[PDB]
Amino acid sequence: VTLCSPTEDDWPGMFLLAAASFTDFIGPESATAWRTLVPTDGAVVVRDGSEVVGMALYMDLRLTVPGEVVLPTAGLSFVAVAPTHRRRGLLRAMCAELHRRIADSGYPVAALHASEGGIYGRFGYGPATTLHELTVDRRFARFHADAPGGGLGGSSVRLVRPTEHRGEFEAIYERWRQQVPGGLLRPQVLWDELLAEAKAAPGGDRESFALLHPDGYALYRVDRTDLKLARVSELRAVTADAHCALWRALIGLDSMERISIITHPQDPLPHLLTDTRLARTTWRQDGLWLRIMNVPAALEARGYAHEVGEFSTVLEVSDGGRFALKIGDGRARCTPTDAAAEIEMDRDVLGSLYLGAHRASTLAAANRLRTKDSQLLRRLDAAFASDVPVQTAFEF
Amino acid sequence: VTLCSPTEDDWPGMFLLAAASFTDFIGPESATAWRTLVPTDGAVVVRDGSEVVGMALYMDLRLTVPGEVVLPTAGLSFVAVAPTHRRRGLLRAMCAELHRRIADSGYPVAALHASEGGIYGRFGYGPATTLHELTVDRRFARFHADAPGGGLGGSSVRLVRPTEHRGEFEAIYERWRQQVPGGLLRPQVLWDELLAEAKAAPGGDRESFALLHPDGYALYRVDRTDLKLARVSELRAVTADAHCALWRALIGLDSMERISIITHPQDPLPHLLTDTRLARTTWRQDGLWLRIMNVPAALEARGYAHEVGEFSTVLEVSDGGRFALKIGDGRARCTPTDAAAEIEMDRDVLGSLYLGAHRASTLAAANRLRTKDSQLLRRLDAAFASDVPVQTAFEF
Amino acid sequence: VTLCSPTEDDWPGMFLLAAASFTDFIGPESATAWRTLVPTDGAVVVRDGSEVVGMALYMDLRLTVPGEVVLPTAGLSFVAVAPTHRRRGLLRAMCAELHRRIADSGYPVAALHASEGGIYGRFGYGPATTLHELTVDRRFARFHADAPGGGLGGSSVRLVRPTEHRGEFEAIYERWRQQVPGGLLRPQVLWDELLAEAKAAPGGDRESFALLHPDGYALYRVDRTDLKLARVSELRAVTADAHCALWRALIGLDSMERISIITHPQDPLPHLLTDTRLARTTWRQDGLWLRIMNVPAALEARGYAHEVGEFSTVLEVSDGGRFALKIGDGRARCTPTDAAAEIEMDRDVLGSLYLGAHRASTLAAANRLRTKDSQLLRRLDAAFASDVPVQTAFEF
Amino acid sequence: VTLCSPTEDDWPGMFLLAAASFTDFIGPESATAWRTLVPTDGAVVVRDGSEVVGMALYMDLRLTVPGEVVLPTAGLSFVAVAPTHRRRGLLRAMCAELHRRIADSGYPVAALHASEGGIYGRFGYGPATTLHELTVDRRFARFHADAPGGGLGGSSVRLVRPTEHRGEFEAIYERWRQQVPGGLLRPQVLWDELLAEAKAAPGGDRESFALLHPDGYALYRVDRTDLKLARVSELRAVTADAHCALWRALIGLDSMERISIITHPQDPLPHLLTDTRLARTTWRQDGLWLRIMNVPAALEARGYAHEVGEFSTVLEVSDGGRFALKIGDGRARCTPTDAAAEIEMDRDVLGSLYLGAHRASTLAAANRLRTKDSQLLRRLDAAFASDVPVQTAFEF
Ligand SMILES: CC(C)(COP(=O)(O)OP(=O)(O)OC[C@H]1O[C@@H](n2cnc3c(N)ncnc32)[C@H](O)[C@@H]1OP(=O)(O)O)[C@@H](O)C(=O)NCCC(=O)NCCS
Ligand SMILES: CC(C)(COP(=O)(O)OP(=O)(O)OC[C@H]1O[C@@H](n2cnc3c(N)ncnc32)[C@H](O)[C@@H]1OP(=O)(O)O)[C@@H](O)C(=O)NCCC(=O)NCCS
Ligand SMILES: CC(C)(COP(=O)(O)OP(=O)(O)OC[C@H]1O[C@@H](n2cnc3c(N)ncnc32)[C@H](O)[C@@H]1OP(=O)(O)O)[C@@H](O)C(=O)NCCC(=O)NCCS
Ligand SMILES: CC(C)(COP(=O)(O)OP(=O)(O)OC[C@H]1O[C@@H](n2cnc3c(N)ncnc32)[C@H](O)[C@@H]1OP(=O)(O)O)[C@@H](O)C(=O)NCCC(=O)NCCS
Ligand SMILES: Cc1ccc(C(=O)C[n+]2ccn3cccc3c2-c2ccc(F)cc2)cc1
Ligand SMILES: Cc1ccc(C(=O)C[n+]2ccn3cccc3c2-c2ccc(F)cc2)cc1
Ligand SMILES: Cc1ccc(C(=O)C[n+]2ccn3cccc3c2-c2ccc(F)cc2)cc1
Ligand SMILES: Cc1ccc(C(=O)C[n+]2ccn3cccc3c2-c2ccc(F)cc2)cc1
Ligand SMILES: [Cl-]
Ligand SMILES: [Cl-]
Ligand SMILES: [Cl-]
Ligand SMILES: [Cl-]
Repeated sequence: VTLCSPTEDDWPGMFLLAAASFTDFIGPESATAWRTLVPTDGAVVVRDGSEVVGMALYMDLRLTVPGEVVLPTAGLSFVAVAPTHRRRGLLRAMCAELHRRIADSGYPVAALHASEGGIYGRFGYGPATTLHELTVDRRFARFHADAPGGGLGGSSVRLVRPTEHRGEFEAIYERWRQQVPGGLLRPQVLWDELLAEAKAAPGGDRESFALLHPDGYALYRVDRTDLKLARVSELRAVTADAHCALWRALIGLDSMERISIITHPQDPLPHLLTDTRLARTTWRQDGLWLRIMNVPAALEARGYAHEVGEFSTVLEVSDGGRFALKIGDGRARCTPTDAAAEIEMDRDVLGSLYLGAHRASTLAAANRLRTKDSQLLRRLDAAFASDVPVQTAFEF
Repeated sequence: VTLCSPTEDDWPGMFLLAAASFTDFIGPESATAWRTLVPTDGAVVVRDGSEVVGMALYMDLRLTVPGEVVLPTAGLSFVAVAPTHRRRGLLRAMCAELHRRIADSGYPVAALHASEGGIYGRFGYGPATTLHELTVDRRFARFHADAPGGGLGGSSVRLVRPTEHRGEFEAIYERWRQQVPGGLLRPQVLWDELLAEAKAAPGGDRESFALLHPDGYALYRVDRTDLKLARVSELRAVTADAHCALWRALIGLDSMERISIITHPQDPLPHLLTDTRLARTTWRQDGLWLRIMNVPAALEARGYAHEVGEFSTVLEVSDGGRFALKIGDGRARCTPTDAAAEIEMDRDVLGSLYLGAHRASTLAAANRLRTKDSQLLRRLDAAFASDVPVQTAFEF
Repeated sequence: VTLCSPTEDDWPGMFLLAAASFTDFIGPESATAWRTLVPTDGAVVVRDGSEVVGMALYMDLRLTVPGEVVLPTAGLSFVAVAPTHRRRGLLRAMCAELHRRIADSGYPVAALHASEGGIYGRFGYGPATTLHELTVDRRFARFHADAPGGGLGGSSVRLVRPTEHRGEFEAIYERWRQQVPGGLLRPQVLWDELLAEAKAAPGGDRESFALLHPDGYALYRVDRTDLKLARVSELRAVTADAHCALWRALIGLDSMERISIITHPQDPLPHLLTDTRLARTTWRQDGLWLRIMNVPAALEARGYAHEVGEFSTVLEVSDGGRFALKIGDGRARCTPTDAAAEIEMDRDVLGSLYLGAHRASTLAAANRLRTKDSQLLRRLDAAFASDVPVQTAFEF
Repeated sequence: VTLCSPTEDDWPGMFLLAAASFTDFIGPESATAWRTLVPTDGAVVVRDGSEVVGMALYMDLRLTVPGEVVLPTAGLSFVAVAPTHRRRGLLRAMCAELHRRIADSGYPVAALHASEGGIYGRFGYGPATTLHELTVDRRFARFHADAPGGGLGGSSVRLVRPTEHRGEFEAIYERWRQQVPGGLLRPQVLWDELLAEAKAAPGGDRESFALLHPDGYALYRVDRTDLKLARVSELRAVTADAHCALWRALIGLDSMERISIITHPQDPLPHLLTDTRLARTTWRQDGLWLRIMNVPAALEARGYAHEVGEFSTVLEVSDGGRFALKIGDGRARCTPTDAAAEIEMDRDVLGSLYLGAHRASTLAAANRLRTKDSQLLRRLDAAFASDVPVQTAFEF
């Protein structure tokens, strides 16, 4: 049982492992496309000797954090241990090697999407975005008098074929991702992949359509088994007008009973309607998970809320150093110190705070971060909060 | 069709209407208990002439708002229009008369629980607390190393019969309600009612048990049809230790597969476990709705976040006046003015902001509050936020 | 945390624990009836100091084993640990004390019904009877030409009220239990309890009826929610004629679509019909679990199959001694020895073999009993098998 | 309405009938492969005159029976009567002609799989193997300390593509089928067919994977609609080590909640786990049905249990002769006699006894075999039992 970077000859074994480990497996053609995001030395495999019985890798991503700052980010993915080699320390060994390479390469953060919520905390990852499914019974849906885009004229939204307006989607998404915490750059190959999924498949998913506004788009399709359900796979809007107009069009799908979307907890949709309850929350789950690789680089790179007044504290991360943390004027300074700690937390907890999705007060109530000063808790809550609500870009 | 305060002779007709209008109807014995909370002139009825075809009333309540301030509150309830007299203006007439009496009596706010989410906005009520159902599959539940109350000794929690520890529940609840926004005083008659429901009913609900800690309690029962589901009807905890200890005991119910509770969005339970996902959000809905009766009294009575620096603005409520609003040092001053408005919103929107459950930014994104200054939005968001998370006390 | 025999004052605390631990809890009236089967010193409780946080007990039973031999048997029941005191060693301590008392009192075996199948193996109990649910769609059911009781005359079976024929049921059951491995003596109090359950309950179970034959009876009722399903709670027959006649009557319930029964794997019912498939096995589970307390007394008391020729071996029970085992003429001799073992197994495995429900070959294939001689396996299989098929009497 | 052997021109009509009669119909390409197992004169068709309105055939198979003896066996299949020609005596005529040809060709037994359980008894077929579906919730599955293949080193099992290891599967299966009662030789064309089904189908079944051990294999795939269910289509193991190791690998499929398999009643899997209940029996049904064509050849060819001592009896088969049956030293002699019968049974009953899956005692209790000597029943039970448990090879 050796651990090393795969050669070209290892990839068929890796795809075999992948097909057996991941039900949503993408097939070799698209796997080869995603592979273009894996840097040299971004992958590890474990061979039995010999066949491949373990693999893991990371992709080079760009993540937006509060203050519209974009960070290089290592996106862990394609992680798998053969069913024949469980409980043998392979995951711990693969993760440790990848984390070493990630740290040494200069990434301040790593990130992933969790197949199960209980595997990742122990490797320093905390859930940092929250996914909310809303299902709207559109038969009862009426817009509020206050809602935009219901004056007296033409509509700004068009129903179009996705593949014919790639450039407009790209441009809209690029603007979105640069101003929203959780935003990710979507490279060319992933647009290739996205638009390929837009076509109908024999005995599979149905054709996808798009609603296009100058400042937003929605991609959707009818559910394959429930023909009265439309699933919005992606809705991206830069203005409130674009967001309302797109939802006016979606609610105008008179063949459907229900419209569903995976969105975020601060989606304004429910307040667009006269009956807020019509937008039922049918599902709630963690989205992006974050491991802060370098505490001072990550804390200093992020912008903070201007409303809170300047304050200073000392933060210990359990096996990640102790720092003097000074926050004021929306910026932070984070320097080494051996002074007594005022706040302690494990490294994963810091990831959960980092994009503003969880409150320090709430984590304190679970004793996941310790302090003997509630004024400091209030200050951290306020400082780490995000003006623009945190969202989840796309799964990887 | 006349409108007036009911006499003693009207109550049987009112109970008839109630039995036909409300499936969860409580029967005459308990209705007579709840009636002790209705002040003189707190009820209206509409007679056909003659029988009672419409009714509405309010109860005298005490509501805790941020800053641990307790306000007299008119709790609307028992509202019903006969199926034979729909679409005849009865509700609008009954609500207008009750609101007049409520305003003239000196209540700064009114409140209610909504049978449907689309009836109430037009009468000035906005949803102000959010209910979250969590369902935990307790077979996989493991507590985090960091979680309190897992040292090495005895347990502080006891399993007891509710009716034998009334005084300890009362005292714990009283402490809870005074420090939590959304807290309501629970008078003696409602404790009588609560403990009566704790007994098993033939072909109805099962016996209720309690878990009692010096600083908290949980009341629960096995679901009547799903015998592997325990439903926590009420969990009230004053310290984080009490909250964790109670959940350790609940997860020790080894006969059950699932534990469910109606709680709030900031419940720390998910962070107590090693796998946060095990606490599934199975339901989400509006709780308490608020109508601000007197804007300056309500805005001045509430405490505000100290973290935000002093600022001044002008707020127009659509048919509720225009005010110079100055907020600093956690307090607000709110005085009449005819200066140009910087923020406009309908009255229900203000209720939704009032206990800190919804962000002004989010309501702005739906154009439910208008302003041309995003710095002001950030300031309102921060000022109106609640240090202690907002919760829902009990249904009325 | 002390461990001792309960006093009269402890029983209310015990019933409180029971009501919270067991959903099928029987109420204090019937609990007091079952208590008459608990000998002096047959119960233990664990107090916190003080309230009762753990309990366990055994009942004095009489179990029939192959060869129609009746053994004194300690039937463990009413075992519970408070949810507040889990993972504290209470069960292990209560079980050890009860087992000591059981052994010292002279019981050769103990027995129980398992709330969960994974708790009991480690205390020396193995599953020894198998429960099979059959559901017959009686609309298609036709009896084979060969089946008894379809000649040309009157019927021998009568439809009767259970409470009016107690004596005939008692006598039939007594004959049954003495000739069937797994049979248990049913004392007077348990007949009192059984016939009380036969009456309808408001918002509960429906009235029970009986089909009575001189050599058998069936007790049944319509399912409370599925009104096309009749549930046979108990069918006891001494002759094949009685068994067939009772099933002819059950299939004549023309209001029902389905008849279901919890029976055993060798129930001949499927072979009574022209279409064997109509008797669907809808459920399968372990019934009685056995812990052999005294290996030589238990092995010597049981009868063995005459068909296998005399043989001798050496059996080690993992922490239960090593014995020279000689079997011939349907009897066994089992004496101490230090000669090398030919067969090893844990104590629970021996319980699983003891009533003939599991084959030694099958347990060997799972390596739950070790030997390096397959001829010996064949010999054990044959010797331990039961002429009369093993059945499960009643739950306790 | 004539009955005769089909010509080449009849086969399209036969495939038309097949497509309309069998939902699981295999298509013409694979039907032509299975056709290579049909001997000359192994098929009959009924023409209306003219189109084909009835068909039936048999295939040349090799069946293993207790004592590891392999018998030529006529496997009935592809039997169908047009919906337009029901209740016209076609089946009875086709079966009688095929049975004549089968008998005259020298087959001692015929066999089939039943589309419905009530059609076949009257033509002399009795169910002779039992299929058991086990569904394991693998999230709770833990192996017993006693279970093999959990030492401290590498794994002997590999995850592989089925099509790349055909030869190893063939060799393992060949060993299996020769030592297990119910085993069938699988010719080349059926391996061609099996491996073709291993590939994914568009809007059909998913890709199949294999777990390969030197002495066993498992073939499995994720269920097409329930993506948390893995279905083991075939598991074949020659040693207990191979069987345990394969199940260790299957339970290591961490993406799945449940693993299911169609197996036999003596599968040791449940005893491999600490909680035997985790292996739920979700389905139970008859497998292979047998018609004994020649009673003395079949009874003399089979091996019998050595443990029972020599005995002699007289057996009448209802329309199949009367024989002096002498059994001793694991062999039987079966000769003609006119002496009085001690045991009578229909021919189908004998098929049900023949592979040891049903006990003579059980069939006697249903009066499906008559005798006035219970000692003889015990002797038959013991003699006809199979050392190696009876299994079902593959459907045909
Ligand atoms: C990798 C895998 C299938 C199991 O791997 P493994 O080689 O058996 O794990 P290792 O022995 O290397 O060590 C993993 C540690 O986490 C624990 N662990 C691993 N998988 C687990 C699971 N599914 N549930 C709970 N705990 C788990 C182990 O107990 C071990 O810690 P411990 O020895 O201190 O108890 C499993 O963890 C899995 O489901 N995938 C993990 C996914 C992941 O981490 N990242 C990918 C998301 S893109
Ligand atoms: C009261 C009731 C059953 C219907 O009453 P009604 O006498 O028909 O209503 P009125 O004619 O007095 O006027 C009510 C106004 O709200 C609207 N409205 C009333 N009930 C409605 C409902 N269930 N859904 C949508 N709109 C409704 C009416 O259209 C009317 O406004 P409009 O005439 O401008 O359109 C109904 O509103 C109901 O479900 N209960 C209301 C509950 C409530 O408001 N408070 C109690 C919670 S404790
Ligand atoms: C008794 C009870 C609720 C838990 O008791 P407890 O006091 O936490 O158990 P203890 O700490 O005394 O020790 C029990 C041992 O079995 C294990 N165990 C106990 N309950 C278990 C369960 N529900 N599942 C799996 N393992 C369990 C423990 O891990 C411990 O062994 P370990 O420390 O070596 O791992 C639980 O076992 C239960 O469900 N009832 C047991 C029923 C029984 O044994 N007999 C009654 C049938 S009538
Ligand atoms: C063949 C078929 C569809 C009906 O055939 P048919 O020509 O109507 O039957 P016949 O008239 O030739 O005679 C069949 C006898 O069995 C009975 N029978 C036939 N199909 C039956 C069914 N589905 N259910 C119950 N009884 C049936 C008939 O009543 C008749 O006996 P009877 O006249 O003494 O009552 C039907 O039996 C069927 O489902 N397939 C039979 C499958 C089979 O036997 N072997 C193939 C398994 S690979
Ligand atoms: C080399 C390579 C790298 C990644 C991939 C991908 O296909 C990643 N990817 C993308 C989008 N997705 C949506 C749902 C699931 C995914 C997967 C994925 C796959 C495996 C994981 F562990 C986590 C995520 C394929 C090949
Ligand atoms: C005079 C009088 C006043 C109120 C009542 C009550 O029973 C109020 N109450 C209390 C608790 N609840 C829980 C669920 C539903 C309730 C009801 C209730 C009843 C009617 C409503 F329109 C709204 C709420 C009964 C009588
Ligand atoms: C003192 C006393 C002793 C036993 C009991 C009984 O009621 C036992 N009993 C009987 C029949 N049953 C059918 C289903 C469940 C039962 C229970 C039972 C109760 C608890 C157990 F742990 C196991 C079984 C009640 C009181
Ligand atoms: C000439 C010819 C002979 C047989 C066949 C086959 O396809 C047999 N066969 C094989 C496997 N199977 C699994 C499920 C159902 C089957 C069928 C089958 C088909 C018809 C039956 F009456 C019984 C079985 C096809 C053509
Ligand atoms: Cl970005
Ligand atoms: Cl209050
Ligand atoms: Cl007995
Ligand atoms: Cl064979």
